Amino acid sequence: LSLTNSSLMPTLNPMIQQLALAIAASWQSLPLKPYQLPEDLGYVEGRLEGEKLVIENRCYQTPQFRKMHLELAKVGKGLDILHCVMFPEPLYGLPLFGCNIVAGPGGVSAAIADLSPTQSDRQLPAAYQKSLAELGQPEFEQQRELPPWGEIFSEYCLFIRPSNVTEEERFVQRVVDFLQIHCHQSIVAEPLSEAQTLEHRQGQIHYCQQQQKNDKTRRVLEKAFGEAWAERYMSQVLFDVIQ
Ligand SMILES: C=CC1=C(C)/C(=C/c2[nH]c(/C=C3N=C(/C=C4\NC(=O)C(C)=C4C=C)C(C)=C\3CCC(=O)O)c(CCC(=O)O)c2C)NC1=O
Repeated sequence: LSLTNSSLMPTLNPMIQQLALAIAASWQSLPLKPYQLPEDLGYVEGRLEGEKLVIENRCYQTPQFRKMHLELAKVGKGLDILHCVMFPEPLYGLPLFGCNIVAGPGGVSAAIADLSPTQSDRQLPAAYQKSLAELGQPEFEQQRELPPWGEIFSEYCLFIRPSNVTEEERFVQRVVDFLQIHCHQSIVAEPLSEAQTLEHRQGQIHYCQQQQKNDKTRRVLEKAFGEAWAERYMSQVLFDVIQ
């Protein structure tokens, strides 16, 4: 988890480096246990007719978080990617923390982060709404509109092309704030009823089914590994549907 053993870290975009470190720092003192990904995946690389894709995976769990997945990736020399989801244990009804940063030699092209709902009413729990509203509306110059499958994201979702260093840092600090709120709520969360647990499970299943519609992610995987490998990776590794 220190990321000192990461082969990719030294070479990734600096915003991706700071976010990876912030996430790792948020997790470091938790009652972590390993989470074995399919085939006990760690590092993986592939190439077909174009550029190589290299991926590093770290994954944990705690009693509140079913699966805590931090992934770093690079395609050839251009394209750097950070992907992170904290999948909640439905028993506790926490939202889904998620982040995706994509960067090229021209800087960060996409920075996305959210705490996504799992309630059937599509709202975050009241304590989250309150804490998030207190952060205030962050100003970013270059907002990006979510695709239709993006209905899963909350009203606090960030999706921008950072314009400059000030904005990169403002985005990273907002992610730190989201992680601080989320880790705090995890300690105050009580186990829920069977009907509420079920309702939260359904929201997490929906979230994964929608995230699988991301053709931008799927194309990157397909270009290095092929269609069948990409379908397995998106459905079993990135956005597994619980059951
Ligand atoms: C191997 C992993 C992995 C890869 C290969 C990947 C690729 C990837 N995701 C993208 C966008 C995107 N990614 C997301 C969102 C997310 N994606 C997530 O994995 C999570 C957790 C969220 C949100 C919290 C969204 C909303 C877009 C834009 C999709 C579109 O523009 O149609 C893009 C286009 C970036 C851009 O337009 O500037 C690429 C190349 N993302 C990854 O995670």
